[PDB]
Amino acid sequence: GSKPIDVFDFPDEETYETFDPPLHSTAIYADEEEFSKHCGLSLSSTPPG
Amino acid sequence: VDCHLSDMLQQLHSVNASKPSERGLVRQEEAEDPACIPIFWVSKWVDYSDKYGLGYQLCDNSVGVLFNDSTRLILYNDGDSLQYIERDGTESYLTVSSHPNSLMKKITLLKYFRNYMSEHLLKAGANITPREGDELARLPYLRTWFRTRSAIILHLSNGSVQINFFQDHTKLILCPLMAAVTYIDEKRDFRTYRLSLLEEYGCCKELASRLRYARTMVDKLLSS
Amino acid sequence: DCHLSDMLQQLHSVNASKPSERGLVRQEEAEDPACIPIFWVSKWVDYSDKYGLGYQLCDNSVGVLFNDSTRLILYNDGDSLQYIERDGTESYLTVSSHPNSLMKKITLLKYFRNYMSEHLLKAGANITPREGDELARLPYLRTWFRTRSAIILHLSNGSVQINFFQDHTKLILCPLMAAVTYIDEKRDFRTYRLSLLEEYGCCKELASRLRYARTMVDKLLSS
Repeated sequence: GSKPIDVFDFPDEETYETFDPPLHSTAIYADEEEFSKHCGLSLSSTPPG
Repeated sequence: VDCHLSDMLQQLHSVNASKPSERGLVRQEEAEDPACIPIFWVSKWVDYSDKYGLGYQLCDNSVGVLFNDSTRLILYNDGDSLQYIERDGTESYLTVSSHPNSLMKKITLLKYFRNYMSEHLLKAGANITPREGDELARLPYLRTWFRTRSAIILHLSNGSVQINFFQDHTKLILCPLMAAVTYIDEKRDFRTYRLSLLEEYGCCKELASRLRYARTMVDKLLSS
Repeated sequence: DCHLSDMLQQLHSVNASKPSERGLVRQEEAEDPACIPIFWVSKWVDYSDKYGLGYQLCDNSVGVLFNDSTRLILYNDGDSLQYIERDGTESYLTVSSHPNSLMKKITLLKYFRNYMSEHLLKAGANITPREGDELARLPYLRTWFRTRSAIILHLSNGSVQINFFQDHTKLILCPLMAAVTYIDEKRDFRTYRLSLLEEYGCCKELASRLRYARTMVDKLLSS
């Protein structure tokens, strides 16, 4: 790696507030299986029959 | 639209005051005016208001969401064009391919809504064919909505108010610009009437009782 | 690396048999649930512009591969720590008792962990742990890189994991078992013996991911 580890301004509760990773794995909201399930248990318009 | 809801309230008060079902002769067919068929209505919807909000599809296959934070996101029927209406009404136009960073979440949630509706819900009014030039009409968004124990009430930004009854699947689409109402009966048959002609020719108790209920709901829309 | 070379040989053998070009593909005949891996990466955070790459393993331990090529791992007990220096040298400490020189990296680890626990979904959360698996040695992230289509994660036990961004599919390659676990776009988790995919075939989607895997293992060996 060529970029340094930048911990020269490190200590604390607001330092976690400035913690803003630009890229990460799949977020909790992006679970379509769970979304579709809640829709099935929630009120919706008429289904096929 | 406060001015459109006010006209519709007066229109409903008028027809209900004439007691259109309490008449010896009823000629409901003479109150029909096919020229007043609406362009847009809500064909599907999902109440995820516990977490995200209310998702819906319009009859042109466009999709929209009214999020709990009072913003709105509309995905046009091309599948790429997008319109975002902030809480202030501040409109903006973008594309799914643009992949906005501030809208990644809302876009993803809208796709989930779209996918559920397409794979699990029927399209209301699928037997209604589109007239020429309806593609040019400006696309409305859901201004406000609420549900009672018996119905969901959907107020569109073009002034239209739609009421879907849960148990028997009947629906009303009210258009204050034409002073007209479209009724979808239990058999899914579509019929469009002039409200002023219902006063003068009469109608069945099924439609009259729903127009009485509609007036009550329009008053509720105007309260808040 | 001996493990990467073995994996390359396995993938070369399978792909050369063109497993999706069979009259009748019988991929299910290659499934072997006894080869479920013990460890995989269940979340990750790429902060490589400032700090490095934090991750969670499926046993809920966490780790960071810092930009200076050292790694710090917190076990799922939430106190035990393992520090791996640039040359692989390993040392053991705890959150309550640690050299002061590691204080900043420990704090950084907690930020990664708190971020992951409150924002990110756990991949493979459905898979249940077997008995005795908690005795296994904890691997660390040896290296990683990002491409247009995927992130590639190389674990110290020889496993290579590839997560595809577009459709959320994932591969976990285990050279010790000559096996591959595939998590498809519905989050279905299945483990296959590579020798049996070569014999019985596999579908076009998995065959394509396995060609990609081979290109990526070739790249890991290049550098």
